[PDB]
Amino acid sequence: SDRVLQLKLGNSAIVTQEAANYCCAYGEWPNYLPDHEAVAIDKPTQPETSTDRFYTLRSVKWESNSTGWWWKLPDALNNIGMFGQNVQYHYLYRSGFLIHVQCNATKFHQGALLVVAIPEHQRGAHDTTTSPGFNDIMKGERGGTFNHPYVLDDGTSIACATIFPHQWINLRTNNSATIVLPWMNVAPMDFPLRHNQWTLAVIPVVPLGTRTMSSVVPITVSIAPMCCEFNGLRHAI
Amino acid sequence: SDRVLQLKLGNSAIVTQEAANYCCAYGEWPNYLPDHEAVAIDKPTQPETSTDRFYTLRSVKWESNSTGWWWKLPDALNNIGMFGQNVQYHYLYRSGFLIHVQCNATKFHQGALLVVAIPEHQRGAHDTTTSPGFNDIMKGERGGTFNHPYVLDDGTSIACATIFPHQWINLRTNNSATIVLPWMNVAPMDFPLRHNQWTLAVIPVVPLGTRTMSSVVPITVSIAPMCCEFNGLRHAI
Amino acid sequence: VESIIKTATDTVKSEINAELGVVPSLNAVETGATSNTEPEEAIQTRTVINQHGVSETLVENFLGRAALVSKKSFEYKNHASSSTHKNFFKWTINTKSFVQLRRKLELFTYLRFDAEITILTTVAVNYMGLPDLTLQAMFVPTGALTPKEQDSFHWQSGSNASVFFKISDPPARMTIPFMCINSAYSVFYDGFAGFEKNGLYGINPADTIGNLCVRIVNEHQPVGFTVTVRVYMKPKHIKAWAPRPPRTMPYMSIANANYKGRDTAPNTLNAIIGNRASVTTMPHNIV
Amino acid sequence: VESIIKTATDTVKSEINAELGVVPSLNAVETGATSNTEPEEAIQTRTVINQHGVSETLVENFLGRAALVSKKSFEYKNHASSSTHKNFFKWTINTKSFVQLRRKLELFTYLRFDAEITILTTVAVNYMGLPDLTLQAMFVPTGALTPKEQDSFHWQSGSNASVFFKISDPPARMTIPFMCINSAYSVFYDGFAGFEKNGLYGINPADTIGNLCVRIVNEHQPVGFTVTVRVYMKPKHIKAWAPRPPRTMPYMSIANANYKGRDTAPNTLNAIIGNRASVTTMPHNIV
Amino acid sequence: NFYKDSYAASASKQDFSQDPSKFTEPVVEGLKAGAPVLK
Amino acid sequence: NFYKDSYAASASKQDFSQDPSKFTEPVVEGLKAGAPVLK
Amino acid sequence: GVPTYLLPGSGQFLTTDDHSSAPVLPCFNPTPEMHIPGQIRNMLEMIQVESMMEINNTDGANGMERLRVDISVQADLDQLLFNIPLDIQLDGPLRNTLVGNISRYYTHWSGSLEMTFMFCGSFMATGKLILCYTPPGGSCPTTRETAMLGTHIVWDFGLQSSITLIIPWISGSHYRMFNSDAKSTNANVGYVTCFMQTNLIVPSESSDTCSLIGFIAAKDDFSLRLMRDSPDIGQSNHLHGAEAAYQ
Amino acid sequence: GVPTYLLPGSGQFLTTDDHSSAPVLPCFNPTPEMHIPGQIRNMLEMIQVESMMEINNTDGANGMERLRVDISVQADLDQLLFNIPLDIQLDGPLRNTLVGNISRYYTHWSGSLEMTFMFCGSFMATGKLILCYTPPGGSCPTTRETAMLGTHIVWDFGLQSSITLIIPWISGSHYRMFNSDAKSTNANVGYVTCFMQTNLIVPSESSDTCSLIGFIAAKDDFSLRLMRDSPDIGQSNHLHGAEAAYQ
Amino acid sequence: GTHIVWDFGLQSSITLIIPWISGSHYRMFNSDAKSTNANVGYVTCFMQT
Ligand SMILES: CC(=O)N[C@@H]1[C@@H](O)[C@H](O[C@@H]2O[C@H](CO)[C@H](O)[C@H](O[C@]3(C(=O)O)C[C@H](O)[C@@H](NC(C)=O)[C@H]([C@H](O)[C@H](O)CO)O3)[C@H]2O)[C@@H](CO)O[C@H]1O
Ligand SMILES: CC(=O)N[C@@H]1[C@@H](O)[C@H](O[C@@H]2O[C@H](CO)[C@H](O)[C@H](O[C@]3(C(=O)O)C[C@H](O)[C@@H](NC(C)=O)[C@H]([C@H](O)[C@H](O)CO)O3)[C@H]2O)[C@@H](CO)O[C@H]1O
Repeated sequence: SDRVLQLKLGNSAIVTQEAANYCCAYGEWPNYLPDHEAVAIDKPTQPETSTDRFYTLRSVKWESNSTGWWWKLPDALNNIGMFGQNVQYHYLYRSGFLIHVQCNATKFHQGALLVVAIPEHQRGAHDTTTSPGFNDIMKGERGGTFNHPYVLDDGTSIACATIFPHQWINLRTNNSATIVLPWMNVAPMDFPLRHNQWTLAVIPVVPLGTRTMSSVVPITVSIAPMCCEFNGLRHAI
Repeated sequence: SDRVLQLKLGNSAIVTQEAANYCCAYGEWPNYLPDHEAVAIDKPTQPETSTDRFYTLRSVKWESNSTGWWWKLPDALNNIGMFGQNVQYHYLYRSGFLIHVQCNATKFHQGALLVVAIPEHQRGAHDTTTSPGFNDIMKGERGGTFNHPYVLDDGTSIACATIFPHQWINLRTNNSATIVLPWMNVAPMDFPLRHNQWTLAVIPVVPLGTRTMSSVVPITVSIAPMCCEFNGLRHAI
Repeated sequence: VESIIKTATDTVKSEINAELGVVPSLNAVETGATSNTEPEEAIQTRTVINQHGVSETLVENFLGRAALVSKKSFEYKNHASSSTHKNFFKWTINTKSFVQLRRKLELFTYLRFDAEITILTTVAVNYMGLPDLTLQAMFVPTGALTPKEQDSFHWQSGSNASVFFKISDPPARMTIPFMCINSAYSVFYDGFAGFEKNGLYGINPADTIGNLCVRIVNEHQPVGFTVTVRVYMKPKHIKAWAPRPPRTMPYMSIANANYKGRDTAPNTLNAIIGNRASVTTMPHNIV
Repeated sequence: VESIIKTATDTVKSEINAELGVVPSLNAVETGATSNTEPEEAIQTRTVINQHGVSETLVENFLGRAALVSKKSFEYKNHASSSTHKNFFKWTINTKSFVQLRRKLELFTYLRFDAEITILTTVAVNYMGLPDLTLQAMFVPTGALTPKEQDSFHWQSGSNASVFFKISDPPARMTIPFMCINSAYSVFYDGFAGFEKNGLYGINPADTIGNLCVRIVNEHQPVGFTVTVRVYMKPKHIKAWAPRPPRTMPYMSIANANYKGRDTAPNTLNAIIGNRASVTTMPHNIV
Repeated sequence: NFYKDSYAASASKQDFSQDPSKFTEPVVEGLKAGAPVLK
Repeated sequence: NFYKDSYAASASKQDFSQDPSKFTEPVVEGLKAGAPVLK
Repeated sequence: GVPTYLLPGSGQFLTTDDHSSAPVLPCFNPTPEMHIPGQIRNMLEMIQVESMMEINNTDGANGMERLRVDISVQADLDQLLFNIPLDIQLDGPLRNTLVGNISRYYTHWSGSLEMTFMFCGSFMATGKLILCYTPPGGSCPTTRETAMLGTHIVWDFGLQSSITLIIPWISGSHYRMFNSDAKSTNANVGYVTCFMQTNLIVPSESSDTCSLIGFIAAKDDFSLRLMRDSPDIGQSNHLHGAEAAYQ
Repeated sequence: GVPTYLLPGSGQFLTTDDHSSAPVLPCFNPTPEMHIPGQIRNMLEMIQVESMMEINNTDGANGMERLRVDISVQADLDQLLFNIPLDIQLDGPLRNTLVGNISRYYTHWSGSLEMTFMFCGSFMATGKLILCYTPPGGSCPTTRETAMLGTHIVWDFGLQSSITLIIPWISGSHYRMFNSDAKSTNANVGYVTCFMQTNLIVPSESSDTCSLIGFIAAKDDFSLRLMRDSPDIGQSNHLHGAEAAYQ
Repeated sequence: GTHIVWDFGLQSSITLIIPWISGSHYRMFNSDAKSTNANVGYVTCFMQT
């Protein structure tokens, strides 16, 4: 009942038969920008189904020595489908996100992944006073990897990361995690190419292990923008 | 409809068939001094038609290298007609002004004149600490010329001169500019021979140009005092 | 036409337009009126309830700041053999000596306001301690009789207003009312303040608040000190009329609007704005 | 779900439980929800009317403290032959230089607040007495024009807010309003504040209150002094959003979250908590 | 204001009245929106 | 507050509103007490 | 008496403070007020008046030549005529305007701007131009096909001599700000470019080079915050006669 | 005027004082508020969220290995698996948690704590554990027969992956406090121990060593008092770039 | 394109709907598989994990 779920947006749908309810970040739900909070005065474009749909990124392999993975939003999708086109042709964007992380194995496998959506995850660099560079931050669809997941690569800690919207994928329990993210920013809209509102982090707190037949165990991420709005139309960047 | 206009005061009238509406400085209209603002207690003389009429000054020639012209009020009229006589015989005067600047050419000519009425246009001298002298300021009916119109001969700028009551004479559009000026001062009346309330400035921002038959293109100024009042009668100065 | 505005205007959503005889984006600058084209008429807009306030640009606030108008340092000592401000000075009040305040006031033609005056005093030994001196600032009307010595009997101030203050106290402060003989001060004056022809141009004496005579009350000490008096003025209860083009050329004198311009742009006589390579060259272009 | 809480919740007495299908102590951490097991369901409880208040943990109080944000000492003297803060300094305001305040602010993602600023000044002779100097602290907007000399005319402060105070007076104080161009300050910023790619990461200029320019107004004395200015900031009228994991690794820079960790636990990169002999070793065991 | 002279009072920052048209549209005949300004 | 700008006022320590569930139970379907969370 | 205690801040002189103070001249009767034309109550009234942009700010252009942009009959199609940097907070064509000068006394701004261009060629001259506003993000467009994708107005020369290009307030944040970095995400406004839509066409006796005068102003949805000293004026010495005020 | 007199305390600067003060920018209009997700009004809201305990804080355990406790199939009965010191005011497994970090900004605390453990072995793995909370007074129990006499929960591994052990507020005084003495009667909370109730049992193809992740949080009957500087952060030098803020 | 992510479990089957998406009311056969009035598009299957 709270273990099965179907998500449908646009021409895309996803089902899971081993869910663990699902998370609504801070108890909120995505919505379009109301007139009393608006700033940009040009009429926005709300493409709906062409952008508010699931985009599945390339999978990653969960290995015995993996440290974890991360994908920044909207960066990870800024070059995918019609969402990517609207982002490139407009100075301003706004949207929520429906995140679905997938990972199945066997009744003989064990492992636990923390799936957390971090707002404003400003990364820190290790053992240097030099700030992270553009290429250390903007990885796009490929996403990045954690150097020191123990401190969330920002000098804090993964132990307290549960203060952020999250779920876990504990192999003996479930095979997917779902998190609904509302627009999260101090401004009603933003320039999509230089600021990432959220960072999706998937970290193996309990390593993958088994004594049965060894198989490649992938982790897949599907993300659907929600209530997309774009302002400041011009040429593509 | 707003391109044709007839101005009639006293025994004088002027028509234009290429006007551009007309300006009422600061949205005001000339009026006689009310009892609740009066200071001088002697009964004033209000000559009406003998002074409130159009006085046409000598024309000037618009040349390819002209820098601009100016006429200070009431100085420019202090020695013309009955207005001039009342000014010379009375210590105090008060009046508004109806200004009509004229300049026609050909459908093959181009040029644009900024016609602006500047209140308290205190001139500055160029490259010296010595203040302008009496003869640099009081030109009378002949008016003066701009040395550096770019900074309105006062160290500011013509670019922002549009903050003052004005119109333009853009040859392809109109052949005249009309500005109605109300009494402008911090006192209800003043001594006409030592203080000029307004300065009429005509500056060619876009030089006169054509490839057709070269002809002398004049600029003519006609000014009609309005609601004239004089106090402090004595002998003529 | 007049109305109460407390916030920036809202925007109303607009639709597609294709009407003959209706051309909101066209105007006629020749009329002297500024374009009345609204955003809603130029593009398709959304509805926006604008809550941005407009109070920081109220004239009262724009000019309502205590700005430095006078700074004078002199030697406090035994002036037996001095040629020099001998333990006191006189300052003909004017708001044309310090450029930041001057340029702002000159954005207007006429101004009516009361003036809050604040006086700050500082001392330095010409080391064995800083004396807590008592000073006297006497307001002497424009062109009136000012003291000629630190101990002149003129300082008895029978009618003139005088304020006595100590360097250890907070800066002295008092308000001079709008005291012009006219309904407003003339920031600019296109005339001569005298009945003859040799008078000064652009100087209406009616706009000179007056003289400020400041002395150290204490007799001199065995050693000399440098005393600096700074006067600040803050206009309030302000009414302003006829805005003007802002000053661009550097000021040359406090007595006139004479100009020369900087040696090279920006703000040079033949070029106010700094140059760019051409009219198609975009400065700070995003690479 | 939202409600007014003024005291810790009461406890209700509970009885024995033996119900099939009811397992309050079991949960599913995978959902992301924190356990909802109540004490009454885990053990037999008594009734307790809890009067313990919760006001000291209100965000307004938690962050409502004047914390040191800037400490600057310079030499006040004749700087004729100085290479050095010549009787004045400029400080680009930031709340990242002192760790106690920084760590607390960083417990949140976004913060909206007004800032009460208090300025404390101290002096020491480089003995014959301590001078009661007058200082000027001028607020110059972020990236704006700051003075280059103690006597620069920039200090005339025509529009910038300036506060003049004496060392003998209580510390100066004033409130800077929430001045961000956004609805809240970004304590953390996962982006680049420029349209090009070489800009600084994690630094949103919109979150920099501005520059604080402080000078000694007095001309130099015959001897030199060391003057130290301390600035404290207390946020008030606070609204906070999205709490975050507390900082564990020592801070390395004010410009980023770079980390290295201590040389040995606690708070070392591979071990935040100090070690114990084994998971069955009880530290501080009662003997 | 505890002083007897009203000019001694603190600032008066409550005058929100405005009339930009005296500077932006000082034309005798009001210009209608959309209509050709010159006719 | 004797100052004219409201932001100058003293602290506001009277907001006792709370909603821990936005952090402790951000699940779409409320979890019933005693009932198995996963069903 | 009343028990009291002094708070931090006591005795300080804040230049922006607002208190009553001792009247120097008791019982003084100020001159009666008189109606005077042109009263201004909010500086926003001043910036709504359009003023001339110094678009031709190039070496070789002197004085008023800098206030007009000359366009000529082209030999090629879709030609770029000129562009205009838009930071009303930095030096450029927009700095010495009413909106630019007043805005520079502040640090934050928000609202729509309007640019009006008046064609000053002869009556017999015709033409169509396209004025484009490109929101920020990339490099300034150099071809009409690219510029045309942004906000724009196609202008046909005729009896109505002027066209208005509205630069709508399009920003992520409520306000934009100055911080001396023109490429900052909270400062850059984008670009304005002008291309021939068709071409300037004139007969033999009309000048074949005509001028445009560009004006700019703020609309009534404008707002300015955080006052600061203006960078447009300064002094390094006493002005002439200043010291004489003490003699 | 009004006769007054200054009281002791006059002129002082108390960092915790609460007064209004002069507005630096008069007539400033702050940016309008906008709804933002996740507003927090009382720090007690934050500590009610469970976070990971660093139970395996031992030499040889690096990084995340310290955040999980491995349990193996036992050869003997009633085996002790691990224990956890409980002073959320001292360094130990509970210090770097949400409740621990925030509580360390205070000196006094009261309320129930909750520890939740999630079993992360394979589906085919079964087992029963007993988690015990022993109120203070003696030495930490080392045998199940002794630990079992305290507050406890017997946990059966199954579909519901996690169990919660409530550490009820059991104290003589209203509040407990920190004073750096772990054995003080007003500080010591007691102990938490974990033993096999039966045993971890797994088939040949399942890993025979499984991990548990322990979490802790405060319940809503919690209260914190007497704010103090946190011992978890400090500096002995200027941070890099701090001095550059003056250049 | 249009899709469904399928998770193997108790419910053994998944359904992919191929919605009628055509410009014309009907599609037709004319022996030319690449005709604009005949080609329906494609169905592909990939490993999600
Ligand atoms: C080198 C290059 O590529 N181009 C230069 C161009 O940068 C230069 O422009 C000047 O550049 C400076 C920056 O160095 C300023 O932005 C100048 O602007 C202002 C300012 O905004 O600060 C305008 C202001 O009005 C000026 N004030 C006064 C009181 O005069 C100030 C002032 O001069 C400076 O602050 C000096 O300290 O400058 C801007 O013009 C132009 C010059 O032609 O040349 C290019 O080659
Ligand atoms: C000797 C022994 O039996 N066991 C040690 C064990 O004591 C040691 O633990 C450290 O011990 C000290 C007491 O000496 C502290 O309790 C350390 O904790 C904290 C503190 O609470 O004060 C945690 C805090 O986060 C730390 N702060 C910072 C800013 O780094 C401080 C800090 O380092 C000290 O105050 C230093 O002055 O410590 C606690 O870890 C462990 C180390 O592995 O080793 C055992 O052998």
